[PDB]
Amino acid sequence: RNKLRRQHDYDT
Amino acid sequence: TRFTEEYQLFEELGKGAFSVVRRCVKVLAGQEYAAKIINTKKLSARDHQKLEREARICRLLKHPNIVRLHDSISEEGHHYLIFDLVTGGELFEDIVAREYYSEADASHCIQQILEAVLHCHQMGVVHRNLKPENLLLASKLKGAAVKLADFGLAIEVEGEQQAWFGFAGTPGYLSPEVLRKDPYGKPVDLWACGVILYILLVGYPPFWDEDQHRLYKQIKAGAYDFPSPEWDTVTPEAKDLINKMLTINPSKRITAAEALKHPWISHR
Ligand SMILES: CCCCCCCNC(=O)OC[C@@H]1O[C@H](OC)[C@H](O)[C@@H](O)[C@H]1O
Repeated sequence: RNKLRRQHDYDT
Repeated sequence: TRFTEEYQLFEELGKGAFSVVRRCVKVLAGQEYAAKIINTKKLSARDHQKLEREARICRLLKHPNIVRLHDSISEEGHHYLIFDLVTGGELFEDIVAREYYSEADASHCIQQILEAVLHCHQMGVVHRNLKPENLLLASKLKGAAVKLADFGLAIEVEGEQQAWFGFAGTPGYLSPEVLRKDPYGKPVDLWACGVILYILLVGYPPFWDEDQHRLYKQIKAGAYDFPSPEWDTVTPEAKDLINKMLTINPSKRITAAEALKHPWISHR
């Protein structure tokens, strides 16, 4: 079951 | 030396690759701001281009639902982007605490987000990194405005002309066309709006996997559903707008303008 989580931004 | 003369630094609000965000006070005016502080010592000329792009894009955008840039200040070793102080915290944290929004609250919320996106698109700006952490509430007082922030990954586009502009964004919110490494433009932002509206209504995302390669497969295939019990009482008009935003084919994906005319937003 999918949890809401903070995620890192990428530039490559 | 305008920043060192006029402003005092207080606590950290966020972090970046070469940067920090801190509350500051313009001392004589008695007014508080959020400063992005970039260390510019031996920055690459490309990274200088990116910094000037963020400042330029931020100066272009004048909208109630977008964080205002007040000043861009170049000192020796440090650059300062001085933005409005927003004290309501990330939309992310509000969604986790309330768990989910009512349809009327989610609609009012996504309506503001789409108006900000519409403005961006009309000014030839693509954000590329919409998500709940990048959307800030204007105050802690319930009913506070949502403000779009962090244009660090934003690009300038010429009308409806698309290209491979590079791989940038956040995994859960990435568009199929970015993951395929195909040309893209404004629609990447409407895909991310679809992901956010889904989170707004049930408080968990439509795409998640421990395995990032499996995550990207799920996204590229538009493999989302509306599980029980959380979707049991959600209207089909809400499912419909999400469907239209989470359309794989970016030409057939609903635009910001079209989304603001969707009955689920406009007929209340
Ligand atoms: C990142 C470059 C844009 C800075 C704009 C700051 C707007 N004013 C602003 O006062 O930002 C608020 C904080 O700033 C960060 O998010 C932007 C924190 O992650 C959040 O916790 C948020 O509460």
